[PDB]
Amino acid sequence: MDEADRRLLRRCRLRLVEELQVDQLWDALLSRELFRPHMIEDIQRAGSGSRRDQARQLIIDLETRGSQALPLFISCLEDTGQDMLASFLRTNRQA
Amino acid sequence: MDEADRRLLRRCRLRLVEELQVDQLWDALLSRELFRPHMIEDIQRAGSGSRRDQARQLIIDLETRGSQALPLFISCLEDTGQDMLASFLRTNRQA
Amino acid sequence: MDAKARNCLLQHREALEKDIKTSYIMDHMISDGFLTISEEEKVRNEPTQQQRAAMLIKMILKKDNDSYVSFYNALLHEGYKDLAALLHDGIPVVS
Amino acid sequence: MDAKARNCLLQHREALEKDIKTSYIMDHMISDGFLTISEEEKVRNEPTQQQRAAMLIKMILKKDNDSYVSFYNALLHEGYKDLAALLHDGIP
Amino acid sequence: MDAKARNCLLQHREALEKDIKTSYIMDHMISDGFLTISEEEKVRNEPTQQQRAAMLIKMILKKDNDSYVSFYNALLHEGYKDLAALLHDGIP
Amino acid sequence: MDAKARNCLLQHREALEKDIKTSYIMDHMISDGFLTISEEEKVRNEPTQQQRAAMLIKMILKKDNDSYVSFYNALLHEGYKDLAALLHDGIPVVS
Ligand SMILES: [Cl-]
Ligand SMILES: [Cl-]
Repeated sequence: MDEADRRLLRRCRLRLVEELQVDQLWDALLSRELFRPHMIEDIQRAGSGSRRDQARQLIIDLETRGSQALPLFISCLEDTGQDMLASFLRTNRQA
Repeated sequence: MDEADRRLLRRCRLRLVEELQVDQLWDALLSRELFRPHMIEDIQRAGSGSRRDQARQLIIDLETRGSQALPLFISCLEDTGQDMLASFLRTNRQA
Repeated sequence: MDAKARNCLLQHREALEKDIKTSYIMDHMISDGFLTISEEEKVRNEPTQQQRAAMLIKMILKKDNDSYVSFYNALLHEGYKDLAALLHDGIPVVS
Repeated sequence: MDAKARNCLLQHREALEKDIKTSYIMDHMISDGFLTISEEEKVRNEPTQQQRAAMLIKMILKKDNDSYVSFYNALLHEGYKDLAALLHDGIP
Repeated sequence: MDAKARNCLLQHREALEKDIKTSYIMDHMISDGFLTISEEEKVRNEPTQQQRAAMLIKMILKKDNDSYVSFYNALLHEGYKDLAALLHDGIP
Repeated sequence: MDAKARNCLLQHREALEKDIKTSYIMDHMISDGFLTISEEEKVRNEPTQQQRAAMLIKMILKKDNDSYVSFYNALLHEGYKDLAALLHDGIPVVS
């Protein structure tokens, strides 16, 4: 992941952890080979296991999953009906 | 693991977690195929990652590792020079 | 799955539930494509290791031959030598 | 659990919750035989020390008299002298 | 940071440690750009809320004026009204 | 290891250090017999993900052809497509 994408993920930290729905997201992430299944189990157990803690670990770990991790992640957002969040992200990448 | 062995690991909980040295134990456990490498990494991160927390998780998880888990575990104690703890366990099992 | 397989699984169910740490099995099965994320989230919501294992078994009970093989291969690969031996004679044909 | 014992626990559940490192205490109760691995895991699952302690107390409230004495002895042997005294009176 | 700022932090470090949920506060500081992912991980490694909070304070103590303001803003925005007031005077 | 392999690692070291989550690599390498427990403990002792990756690579640079392959395979197997691609041309002949 390039520095600009990483920086984007940090800038949107608050919004991501506040709004990301994860339970519905795992299938999408798998389909696009963003994470291996055990990686997902680890993220699921991050911290207290709340939605927020999972979300946070997801987006941190996301930075390590490749050059195209960010656009692929936006797509998974789209695929799971999180258009608003995906929209917030995209309009930054472009910005 | 049979009920008598499980009971043993419980009875000896306090002594195991007080005295078990884990850093030197991993190679033994692997040689006897008691745990897979990733299980070891997980046990290493149990709780605070203290010797005691690792040790506690180790012995809890030990209960699930088979019919010969206890005797094999005792052998690994002996392998790593923890003979006093191994003897403590040993004597209990026969009693 | 074939009756031979289901029956074998049912016969050795309690042993399976006692020992299985699902986090080391569900990953393989998800990789293999014979367990759903939704099923995995359901399992994960059980508070204890044995309850997790129990749920997992119920789910596998209702599944196909390829699934039993997936499960067995995971058990074998994760060092559950004893458990795998119990299911061995229950393995069915696959293509 | 006896009545006076159960009540003395309820009485000091807050002070208990605040101070105890549940993992050490459960180590003792596991060894004594008054806590199961399954129950211990239930406790461990709780995301904070206070919640861990709270869960432990919740469970102990539903246990027998020996369970209380096990708990009492756990506190004593781990150096929670003051906490132990509070509970001393309730000893079935 | 300025001397007054640092000193202000020292004066209230204890009150801060006891109360703050570090993960929320770090969420803000990450967003603001005044904390790195590696620093965040360092903090999270600590085995208790207090040690997590303590570590964060230690790191902040070595950061610039903007970092102090990020921290103050995090407190305010997460509803730590009282704690925010304590550091208000020290805002560089 | 061969100079080709080693120089390939050196060239891409920074990318590797930024992304590698060691807990998903060290396991494979230990299973394969090309990473030791004590090396893994030395890695684990680093406080951050990138520091752990850095340590692991330090260790690997000193190892043989098989080890490089072990590393590469684990990378590929754990979904680090881009990272494996960087290391592909540096793969040494083995066995
Ligand atoms: Cl149990
Ligand atoms: Cl960083």
